[PDB]
Amino acid sequence: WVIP
Amino acid sequence: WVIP
Amino acid sequence: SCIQFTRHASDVLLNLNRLRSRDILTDVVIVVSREQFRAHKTVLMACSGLFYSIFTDQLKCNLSVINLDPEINPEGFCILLDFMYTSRLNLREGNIMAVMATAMYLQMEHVVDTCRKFIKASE
Amino acid sequence: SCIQFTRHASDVLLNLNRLRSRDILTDVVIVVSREQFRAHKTVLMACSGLFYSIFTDQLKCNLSVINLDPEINPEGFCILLDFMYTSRLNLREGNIMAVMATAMYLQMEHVVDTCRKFIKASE
Ligand SMILES: CSc1ncc(Cl)c(Nc2ccc3c(c2)CC(=O)N3)n1
Ligand SMILES: CSc1ncc(Cl)c(Nc2ccc3c(c2)CC(=O)N3)n1
Ligand SMILES: [Cl-]
Ligand SMILES: [Cl-]
Ligand SMILES: [Cl-]
Ligand SMILES: [Cl-]
Repeated sequence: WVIP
Repeated sequence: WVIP
Repeated sequence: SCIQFTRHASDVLLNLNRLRSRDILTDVVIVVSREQFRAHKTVLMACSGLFYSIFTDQLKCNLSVINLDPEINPEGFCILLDFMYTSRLNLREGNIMAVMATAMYLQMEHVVDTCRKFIKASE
Repeated sequence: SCIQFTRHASDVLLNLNRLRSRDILTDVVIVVSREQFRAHKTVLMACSGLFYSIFTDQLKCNLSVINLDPEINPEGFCILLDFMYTSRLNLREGNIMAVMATAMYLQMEHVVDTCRKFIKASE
């Protein structure tokens, strides 16, 4: 999971 | 396009 | 000896979401506490262990309406349906418990994992 | 304020290809010079400008069989159908002209672009  |  | 187009999968999903937003070729209604959500059976199966099991069943594969368990929260379902079609999860302090419970019921392992981690950080 | 799962789109496409390989919920046959290819209308639309136009048509959206132009090569179509469901293109010296012509007919702009570039390098 990432900060888009 | 890339070499997978 | 194949070549690969990096953005292809993302572009496919973006177009599937455009079809969903315009209600094109949607073939099922998911009913959650009277709230109704239109979707594509194939996308639901590709994202959820529960929908995969439902639509591979020889009788249920033909149903145009699926009713979820009454304990399922419509907002939690909406957030997860949005994630299915976009890869983006709107996870907030106020919805995390409903999102995790809905993801456990829908069998969406990666969502359950990130909810468990975000909950553990707050304790 | 969403979080994003990097591998989600790729995982969705991988599952859609697993459904194709097991012939699960395929809803159309594409006929190419008597060769037949089963597929999902939504995936075809998501990858091709031609299928997008066909299945948004109020009459054609209901057809279970679509016949392509007789000039279309079945091998070129097979390679492109594989690309649609995997992001991988089996581009070879012996098939590049048939693949480019099929991609131009199917309106798959990124495939047409890589074929033009590979052809230009060989001249
Ligand atoms: C297992 S083979 C397979 N073949 C095709 C499909 Cl459409 C599919 N979907 C599916 C099954 C289980 C799970 C998910 C999707 C998401 C998750 O967390 N668990 N699986
Ligand atoms: C244009 S809006 C839109 N909405 C939904 C879909 Cl399913 C769609 N597909 C599509 C249209 C045109 C093209 C492609 C896909 C691939 C390509 O090269 N050109 N387009
Ligand atoms: Cl029904
Ligand atoms: Cl998931
Ligand atoms: Cl027909
Ligand atoms: Cl393309």
